[PDB]
Amino acid sequence: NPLFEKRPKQFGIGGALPPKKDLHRFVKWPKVVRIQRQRRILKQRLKVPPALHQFTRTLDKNLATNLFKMLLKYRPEDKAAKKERLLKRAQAEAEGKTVEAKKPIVVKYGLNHVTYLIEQSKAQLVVIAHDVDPIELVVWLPALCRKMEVPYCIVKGKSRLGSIVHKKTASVLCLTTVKNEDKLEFSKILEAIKANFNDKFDEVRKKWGGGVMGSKSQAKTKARERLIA
Amino acid sequence: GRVIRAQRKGAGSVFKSHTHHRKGPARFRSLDFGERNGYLKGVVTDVIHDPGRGAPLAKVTFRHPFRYKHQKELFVAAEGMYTGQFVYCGRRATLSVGNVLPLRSVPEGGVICNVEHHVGDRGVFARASGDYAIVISHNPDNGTSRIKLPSGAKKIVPSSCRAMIGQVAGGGRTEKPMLKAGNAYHKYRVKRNSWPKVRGVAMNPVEHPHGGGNHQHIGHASTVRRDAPPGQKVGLIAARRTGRLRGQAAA
Amino acid sequence: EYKRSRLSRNRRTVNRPYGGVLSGPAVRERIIRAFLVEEQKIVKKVLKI
Amino acid sequence: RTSVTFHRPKTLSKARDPKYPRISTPGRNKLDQYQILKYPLTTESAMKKIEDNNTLVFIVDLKADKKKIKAAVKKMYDIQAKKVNTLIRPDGKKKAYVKLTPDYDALDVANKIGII
RNA sequence: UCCUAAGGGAAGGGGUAACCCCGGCAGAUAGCGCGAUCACGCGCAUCCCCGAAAGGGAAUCGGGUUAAGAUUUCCCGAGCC
RNA sequence: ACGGCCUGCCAACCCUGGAAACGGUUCAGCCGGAGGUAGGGUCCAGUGGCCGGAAGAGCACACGUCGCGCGGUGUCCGGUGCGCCCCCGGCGGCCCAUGAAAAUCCGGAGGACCGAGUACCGUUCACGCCCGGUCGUACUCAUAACCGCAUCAGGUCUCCAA
RNA sequence: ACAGUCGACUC
RNA sequence: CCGACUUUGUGAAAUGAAUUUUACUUAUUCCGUGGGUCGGAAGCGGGGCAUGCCCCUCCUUUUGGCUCCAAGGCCCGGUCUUACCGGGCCGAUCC
Ligand SMILES: [Mg+2]
Ligand SMILES: [Mg+2]
Ligand SMILES: [Mg+2]
Ligand SMILES: [Mg+2]
Ligand SMILES: [Mg+2]
Ligand SMILES: [Mg+2]
Ligand SMILES: [Mg+2]
Ligand SMILES: [Mg+2]
Ligand SMILES: [Mg+2]
Ligand SMILES: [Mg+2]
Ligand SMILES: [Mg+2]
Ligand SMILES: [Mg+2]
Ligand SMILES: [Mg+2]
Ligand SMILES: [Mg+2]
Ligand SMILES: [Mg+2]
Ligand SMILES: [Mg+2]
Ligand SMILES: [Mg+2]
Ligand SMILES: [Mg+2]
Ligand SMILES: [Mg+2]
Repeated sequence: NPLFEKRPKQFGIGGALPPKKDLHRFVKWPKVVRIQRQRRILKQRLKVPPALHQFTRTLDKNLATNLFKMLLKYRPEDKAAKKERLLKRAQAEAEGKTVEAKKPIVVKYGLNHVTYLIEQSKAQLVVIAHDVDPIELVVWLPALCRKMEVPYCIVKGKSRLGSIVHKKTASVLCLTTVKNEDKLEFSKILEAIKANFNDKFDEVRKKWGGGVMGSKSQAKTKARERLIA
Repeated sequence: GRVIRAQRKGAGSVFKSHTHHRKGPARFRSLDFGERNGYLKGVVTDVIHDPGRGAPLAKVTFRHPFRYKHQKELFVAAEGMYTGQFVYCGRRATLSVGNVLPLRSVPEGGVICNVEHHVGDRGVFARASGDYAIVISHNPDNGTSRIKLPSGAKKIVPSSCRAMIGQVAGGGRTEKPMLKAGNAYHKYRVKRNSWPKVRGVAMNPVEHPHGGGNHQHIGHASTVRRDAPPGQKVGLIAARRTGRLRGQAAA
Repeated sequence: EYKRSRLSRNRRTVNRPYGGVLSGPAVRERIIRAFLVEEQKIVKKVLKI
Repeated sequence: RTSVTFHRPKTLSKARDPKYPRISTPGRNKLDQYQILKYPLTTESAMKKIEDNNTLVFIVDLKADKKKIKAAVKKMYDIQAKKVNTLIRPDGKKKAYVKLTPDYDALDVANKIGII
């Protein structure tokens, strides 16, 4: 006990050698990291036009989770789950000579198929991933949806959409039909979605995004207007 | 005609600098946290003669701010530094000869050397033997400063730029006549192959605009335009006047 | 031919602190300077009242 | 992070696991003892070397080296070499001087092969 | 043979119609290293190769011997790295 | 060559002491209250001395033998120097000239981590064992072996030097 | 401040 | 050498019915590092003569020394179960 002592180190500007603290800010990153961070910086600096600024305005967290509950209910057929449907009709085709199957109800996907459906008005709801690259694949969707009068939402996460259909990226989904036991709970999210996006289009098409300067620049601005007062 | 001696220098074949026994670049320390917001003590270990340069060079051994090792920096000697001297580097280092300070810490009239131009370019002005710059005024609404350079030219420089207090050592070196082709040759051997120089008037026209003629004479105006093509821009480039300077003309 | 397996260690070293690298007159002055400045550290702290 | 430099992380690699060997045949030993000791040189100079220095003088393969020369003189002749020296003759062939341990007699070996 | 000098070639990149031209331009850089493998931890800083039978440099001396090798290459003795 | 012991130049360093009536010293310098002279020392160089190597070798003689026989003796003593060549030491001098780098080797600063005494951890110690790879290696180096259409009074870098 | 031994040279 | 178009975007004023001036930072150019401390706000002290509420400082001036791989405190967890290893924060202000 007596031998134990305190030896304070003075971490001055010419004192002890400083220890291992967090230098994550100043790390020199690979060029891949560097350009992708400067990418979001430049997309913030520049003035995003209204067509692209309609994105980053996504469906809420609660509304998105509630909608994804239903999208999880109506998932497509797996591959292992698609072998059995064709393998067990063997008795019906070899012996029965009858087709007894009925229409299943699944979510539709793929940009071309969903655009065909939307232009033929067989789409009850359209789900657009906010983060599609290249964006031109989904820039034109909101206007098409709005002016063909289809409820559309821009949810967050093309990978999370891709999971619904078991592909790596999905970039668009749509519901065309729902089972009779879930119409009310579908039309509630339909009311919310229609109120949120399809009505506010006619005023967000004039709103410019982007132009939010950096933290330091905003700090000097906040310094400047105080002096201006 | 053929390529002129003045054009031939752009390749480096026989005109590169003789840099075998030089002791490395003579420059300040990397500008960092310590040197910006405080002071660092460096001990001067030896003042060495750098071949090819008129000024002595002071090797200074700092301690690395954030990792356990020394730093042998190499400064341009300011007249007065001696081995064992502690030179202080940073903002709040006192103003004494050999110390290096930003111009925000040097009062008007102070004599300085090895000045930076862009904050951190490690010292570029007033480095030749016996040259200094006088810090004239400070504008704190811009964070800028003014200096009188050895040429008499007056420059505006950022105020956060470092500068060594004092003047470069070896002053008055050029005061001594060399008296000999020998001394001239040994001067230029360790600098570069730019000596002896043959008067173009004693050349042939194929290699110099002045050459040729039964007598030795230039032939036309010895002053050429600023825009003259290379190989013709030879003589007195874009001269504003000529003749021995008298009166205000030499001010 | 200073290699360990070519000279005897007593013939390669000098038995003091800093021996073989610093002479006696230099090491003596380092001892004195280190002691004295260590003393001034704490006299300066005591002056800090 | 602590250091402000980014280094390539330590990945894991596999050693080669070929699905088919790019060479099927096992390479035959083309520097066998018989290519590596072509024949004992029998000029009068090597003849005198036989008794005066207890050494056999061979013409050996140009790609042989002292290690293989001893290893080969051991497998043939059931002898061993205390030392071996090699030179390249001007004519192109390498000539090797093989000095025997004193347990073995160069005359007896050279008579069991037939030189004298 | 090894190491560098002046210097030379080069991986990524920049140029080029293409051969070819530029090496510090900074790039997850060529190479990673060391302690541990009964595995992992720590470091990575001016980051490659080539370049001298006159520069630097692990170590050998004496006596013999052949028609022609050796002064220290073979033999004899004694050493060294 | 190598190994041991001894010697310890010129410089460098140590201990005691305390210098003016200033001394010490060089061909020349120069050094000293920051410690001279003086006394005693430590270290360094060596291509220095002795012994081992090693007289068994070499040489010169002197005999006597058929045929790389053999036997015998000697291989000592001083001194000299503005002497020649080579190297080293330490001074001094010139420079607007300050006169390479690395491989390699050694030393040190620090001390995380570690161990027995019916025994275990080290050891840069002595001795002992094994192995040392590839390529050049002859000869001229020139009034005849290189180049000049040649066995050309030409030209071509060095070391030894009575 | 003398005695003994030696001394290669220079003027 | 200079002129125009192009990369070349933002908003602001003053003159004419385009012109010079400006402001911004992300394009662009340049400079510096082993991208090692940038911006704002706290706090430790010093100025108070509206206790303001605005300023000035960051624990190194010292003699040719040395500084690394944390001491210290608190909170968990594993354990002999009556004897001991791994954790987290502060030390090293936050955002
Ligand atoms: Mg010249
Ligand atoms: Mg001149
Ligand atoms: Mg002239
Ligand atoms: Mg002429
Ligand atoms: Mg002409
Ligand atoms: Mg002329
Ligand atoms: Mg010793
Ligand atoms: Mg050989
Ligand atoms: Mg090499
Ligand atoms: Mg060599
Ligand atoms: Mg050599
Ligand atoms: Mg032998
Ligand atoms: Mg004495
Ligand atoms: Mg000796
Ligand atoms: Mg000297
Ligand atoms: Mg030979
Ligand atoms: Mg020869
Ligand atoms: Mg010829
Ligand atoms: Mg010919």
